[PDB]
Amino acid sequence: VAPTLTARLYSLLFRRTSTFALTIVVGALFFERAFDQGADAIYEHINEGKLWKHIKHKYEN
Amino acid sequence: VPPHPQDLEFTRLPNGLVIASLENYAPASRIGLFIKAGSRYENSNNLGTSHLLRLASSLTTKGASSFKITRGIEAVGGKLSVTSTRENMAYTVECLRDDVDILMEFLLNVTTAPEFRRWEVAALQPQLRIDKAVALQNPQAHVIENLHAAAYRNALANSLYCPDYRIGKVTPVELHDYVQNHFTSARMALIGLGVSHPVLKQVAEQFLNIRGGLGLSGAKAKYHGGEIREQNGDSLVHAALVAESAAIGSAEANAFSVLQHVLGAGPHVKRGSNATSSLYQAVAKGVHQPFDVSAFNASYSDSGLFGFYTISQAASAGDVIKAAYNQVKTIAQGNLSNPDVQAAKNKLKAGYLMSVESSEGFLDEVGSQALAAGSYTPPSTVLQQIDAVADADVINAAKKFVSGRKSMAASGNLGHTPFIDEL
Amino acid sequence: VSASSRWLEGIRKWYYNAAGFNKLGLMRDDTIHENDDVKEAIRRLPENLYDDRVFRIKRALDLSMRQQILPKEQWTKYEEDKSYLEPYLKEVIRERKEREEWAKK
Amino acid sequence: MLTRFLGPRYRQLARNWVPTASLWGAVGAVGLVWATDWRLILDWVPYINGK
Amino acid sequence: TATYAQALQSVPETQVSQLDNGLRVASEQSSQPTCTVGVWIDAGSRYESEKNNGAGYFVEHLAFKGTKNRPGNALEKEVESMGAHLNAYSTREHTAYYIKALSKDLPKAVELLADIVQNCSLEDSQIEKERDVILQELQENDTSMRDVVFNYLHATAFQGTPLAQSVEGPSENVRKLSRADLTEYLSRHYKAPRMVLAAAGGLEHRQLLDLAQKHFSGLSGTYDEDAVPTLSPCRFTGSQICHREDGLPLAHVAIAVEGPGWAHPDNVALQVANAIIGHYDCTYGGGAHLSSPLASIAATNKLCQSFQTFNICYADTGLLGAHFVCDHMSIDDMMFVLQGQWMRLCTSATESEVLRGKNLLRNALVSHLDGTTPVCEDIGRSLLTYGRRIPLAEWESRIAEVDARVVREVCSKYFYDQCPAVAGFGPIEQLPDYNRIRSGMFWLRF
Repeated sequence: VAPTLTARLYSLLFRRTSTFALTIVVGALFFERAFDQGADAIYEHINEGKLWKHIKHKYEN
Repeated sequence: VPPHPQDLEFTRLPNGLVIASLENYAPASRIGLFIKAGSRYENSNNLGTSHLLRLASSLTTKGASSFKITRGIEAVGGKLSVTSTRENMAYTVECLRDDVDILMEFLLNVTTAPEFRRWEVAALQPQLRIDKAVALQNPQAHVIENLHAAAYRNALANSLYCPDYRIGKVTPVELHDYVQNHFTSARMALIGLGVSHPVLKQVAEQFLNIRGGLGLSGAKAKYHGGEIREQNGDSLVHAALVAESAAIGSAEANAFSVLQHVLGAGPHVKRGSNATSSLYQAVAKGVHQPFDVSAFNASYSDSGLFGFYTISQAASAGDVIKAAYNQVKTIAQGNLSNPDVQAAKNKLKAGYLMSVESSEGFLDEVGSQALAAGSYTPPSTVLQQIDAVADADVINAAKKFVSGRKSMAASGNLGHTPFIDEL
Repeated sequence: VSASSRWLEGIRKWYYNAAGFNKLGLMRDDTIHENDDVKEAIRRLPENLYDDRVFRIKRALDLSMRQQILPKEQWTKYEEDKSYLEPYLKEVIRERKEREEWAKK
Repeated sequence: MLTRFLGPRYRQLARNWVPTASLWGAVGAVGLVWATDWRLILDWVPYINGK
Repeated sequence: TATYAQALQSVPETQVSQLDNGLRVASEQSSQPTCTVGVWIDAGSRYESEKNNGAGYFVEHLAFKGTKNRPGNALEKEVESMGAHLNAYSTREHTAYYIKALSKDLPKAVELLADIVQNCSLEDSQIEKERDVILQELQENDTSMRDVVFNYLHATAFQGTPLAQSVEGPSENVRKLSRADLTEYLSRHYKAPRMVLAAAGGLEHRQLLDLAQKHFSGLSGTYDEDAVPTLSPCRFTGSQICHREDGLPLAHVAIAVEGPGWAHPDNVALQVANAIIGHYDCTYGGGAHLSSPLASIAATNKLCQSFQTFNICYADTGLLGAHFVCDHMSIDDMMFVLQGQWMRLCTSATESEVLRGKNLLRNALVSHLDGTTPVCEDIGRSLLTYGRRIPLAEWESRIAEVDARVVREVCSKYFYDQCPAVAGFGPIEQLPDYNRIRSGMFWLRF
């Protein structure tokens, strides 16, 4: 589980250059979400009220 | 508790073709077509033709192309191979028993349908160069080649390997003519292991009814004697020294066979002093460095060569040779114990029985028996003939070597190699 | 035996004269596209046929360069036209098709 | 002129390279899906519809 | 006539018996007038240590040079004078002394082998003599490029382990190794549970036992109890050894991935795949038209002088690959083609070629077991390595099972995306960088 998992990864996903490429491509989609989420949210938190995304509620409709 | 064995079945067709089979109930089958077409049948206008011929055994035939022979055989894990001596070619084929049909057809196509196409033949001539090159890297190959070149004037003088001057020069006509002249019925023997004699006979009566080259196993080899010397720098001098012996078959030839074992052939015991080898022991008594001696014994249809083959350092060459030759001379003078002669007999007999143990070996015996004798001659009766050798005949064998016009071949740094002349 | 197969022959002799490789001393087998099958059959040609072939082509490319043609006398008569390559070419394709069937199993 | 390529061996060898060729279109499309942000397809994918 | 199937059944039961000892005593009766008898010891050089090493070889060298009962010269005298052939070899795992003799001589044949394998009179005189001889062998063995490269491939693949050792050992051991060292190895390793009396030819099993009991009476009789150890498993590295020498006219490369070793069912299937790749030699008849795509391209493009596939087995491990020999500008192309072969077979082995390999293997097998000596060696070895003799029919069964899938599977398991061991010798400028070799061990397309 904590040792024999790089193993489990390798058998199922990394041996075949297809499933390798499939993993990097399937893996990249999920990464692009999680990064443009997290990092935008990191960038939010470092301004907190400098940006029109926070001001929004002021001038209504 | 195995099968009570089948016997060999042996048949002479009226055209003089010979068929022998054995049904060993083996998973594999061996088939040989043994032809009287060895190198002695080349003349001075077509030297090498039988060596190209030796190599040409997977060139296109009439209804089996080159590609098919290779793929057809390889597809069944078959082998096809062709072995020449100075007297015979031996086209032998091997596979699993269910596959004799495909292999036999290939075999007969090679020996009776060779097309010899210009361009295939031309493509092959570089291979005599490679083939010669590989073989001629045992110093012995050269020696025994020169030894024969020096002994005979004719026929057995010819080399198993193509002269360099003929490489690129042997023709499709010369090939064609060689097959026509030599691969006829009177000259062939079809031997089969793990096949049945009815089938062999059918194959033979159908496909191997060929005749109209020549009759005679016969230019008749004229022994002449002489010496050929080849300066090497190889640091070890190989040398063979030899007189005319006895033609294979004859009673005298078994005298020599036994004398070979008195003086001593190969080793029996891994890294042994060869306590039983007279030649080795006589040479050792004089000589304190690396050497080898063995009694040499070749025997052909219409002659043979006997003597011994030395390997020494360049400076000891003579000392070795003179030690070796004396030791023979000493048997000619009559110094030979009956238990010595007995020992050599058990050595020979066991060596024979040993030699025919495997299919490759047995088939070869039977093939050559067929061509030299026109018979099969069982172990029981070979050993009988061996036993039949008198102590005196062996002395006389050795007498004959000592007194007979000699032949020598040696190669190395020859500065202390003797000259016949000087022995 | 036949009026009509002498006509297919007359059509053939027409097209032959019409093609007009003859006009430059060429033979039909000089004119063949060199592919691998063809290339090998040229390899397989005996010395003389090869040497004759190279000369025909050499003479023709020379004429073709100088935009000329032979004397009508010296053209290649349809009947006199030997398919010297045909048997070689056929044997090559024959050998190739074998290799091709073997490659299938 | 492709008659050559029709025999037992060829069908074995195609049948060999089939799971691979299957996955290579999986790679190629999903890459095109991701690289164009194909909208039409990606709405189906949980997590990834970020709207 | 007999089918080949039928023909396999006809081959007799290898009869096995155990002595009150450990010593197994085994025989195949045939109607031969002639036999091979001898002793397969489970001594080798996997079994030795760094200080020990090259002992068994020094023993082999001593083994025929005279016993307590038959002093120095005289064993030779007896063997020779009865027209028999005495012989020996040692491997990294196996030592074998055997006699080819007349069948009527199986009595004194056994009598001798017994005297040899126990009562070796290791006379000081001789151990001294032998050391110069064994050194000379080392000097001449240095000239066989093939012998070298396989020693290097062993030296690098097994890198750390006793299996990395040569059978002869290093120069220094040969010169320092004492009689004490030798008898210690002898008394450790030449015990009855670790040796088989094997015979093939013209004999009843009953006589073979009678003679086993007579002359192998009390070997491990009261013995055994103290400090017999089992073999350690041997770590495979995968790794490279390049010994570059442009003074030599051709390059030897030998490449290998890790084998499963003696016991494993996978050996059969690997041997098939091997058979398909096969071997080449520049003296091979008819070149372009060879079945094997390696051997074909090799011959057409003059890409080498020789190759050979192999699968060497040891206990629980082994070396599976190929070795070749070529010109300095062939080393790359030869490497490419061999590697691309392995991969083709890993990924896309067709049905047809596998039947060829299967036949090639059957033909090898039957043909290999030809006459007393091979069959005897196979009796002796087999009992060491399988604990049985495996009957020819069983091999046919094991062969027949294999097809294209069984190939692509068992090849991919051993070959695909695996670190090889490389050994290289002679003019080896163009031997592919190790990374690039290891890149060759998988296809990107797959």
